[PDB]
Amino acid sequence: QCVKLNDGHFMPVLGFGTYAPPEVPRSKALEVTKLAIEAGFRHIDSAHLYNNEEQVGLAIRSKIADGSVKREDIFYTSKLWSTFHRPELVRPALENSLKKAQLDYVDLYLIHSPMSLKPGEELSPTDENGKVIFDIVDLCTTWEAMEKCKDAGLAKSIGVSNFNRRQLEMILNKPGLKYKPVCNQVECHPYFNRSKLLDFCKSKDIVLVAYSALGSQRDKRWVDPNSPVLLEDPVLCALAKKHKRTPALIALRYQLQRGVVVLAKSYNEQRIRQNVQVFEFQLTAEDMKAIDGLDRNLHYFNSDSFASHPNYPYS
Ligand SMILES: NC(=O)c1ccc[n+]([C@@H]2O[C@H](COP(=O)([O-])OP(=O)(O)OC[C@H]3O[C@@H](n4cnc5c(N)ncnc54)[C@H](OP(=O)(O)O)[C@@H]3O)[C@@H](O)[C@H]2O)c1
Repeated sequence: QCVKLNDGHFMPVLGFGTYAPPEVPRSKALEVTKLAIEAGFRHIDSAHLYNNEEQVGLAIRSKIADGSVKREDIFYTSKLWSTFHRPELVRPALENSLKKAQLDYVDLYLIHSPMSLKPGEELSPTDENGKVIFDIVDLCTTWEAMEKCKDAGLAKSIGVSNFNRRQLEMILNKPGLKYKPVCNQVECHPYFNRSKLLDFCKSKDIVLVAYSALGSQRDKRWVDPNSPVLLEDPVLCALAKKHKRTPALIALRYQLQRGVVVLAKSYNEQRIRQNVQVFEFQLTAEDMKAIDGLDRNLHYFNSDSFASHPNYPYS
């Protein structure tokens, strides 16, 4: 149950989300990534930002060792963090990811974000007044360094995340482009369905990958607590009753039937195993139109530090 990418590799259409807030002990990511594999997730999504690549890497290593899977059965994504956009920092960033995970290669490596930040050992570099220090980088050059990581076999596929159409076009129109981004991983759910972006992405044979597909984790520090709760949506709850499923499964299935590859995070065994049931049922053309009408341009993520960034994608 894969999609063929534009470089000929295959990505599983259902992916496991590994991010958990810092208050959750790091042992949890190891433990739940094993459960995710046990349930049948094969695509696993992490990043340098998440401070869990060692644990996720270990879960994978463990499931290979006990004979459940082979390395080739797992699709593992990491991401280049915005402090490492300068071309000379790209390969070392990857190699560090790979060393932490104890993998020889990632299946996919992404530019996490078009919003470049000051290089250093901060994830969040801030100045004397506590303001985030942006950097200015020509992402066409970051991308060239991404291309070299593919050629070096360190990343089987390369793509982007949190890019808008104009940012995508910059890469696509780049002179002497060797590799198109296979995908653009973006916030995508019935309250922000990204239909226009999706259609553009389809027209360039770029896969849209949905994150916060279940309405985000509603982390107080980035998400307005007054924002509507996606899984409480009446239309989604009603379709959950119709189909004898859950509103999560409605949200995930939605994405699969519109040709979006969809991530789902859960650190609960029960919901991890529930989420693979997305494959067991089908929404009707009308159910899909019902969900289409829920769009409200609601992005769960906010930092008005990041709205001022010249590369802020929602411009
Ligand atoms: N590229 C990017 O910038 C970016 C940004 C954000 C996220 N991501 C990736 O996308 C993944 C998913 O996004 P997300 O972290 O925003 O979370 P999400 O997939 O939208 O899930 C949000 C919440 O839904 C709950 N949930 C999961 N399955 C459920 C079910 N069957 N029924 C009811 N509730 C359920 C989970 O809680 P429990 O854990 O309690 O089950 C989870 O905290 C991330 O972990 C990360 O890998 C990427």
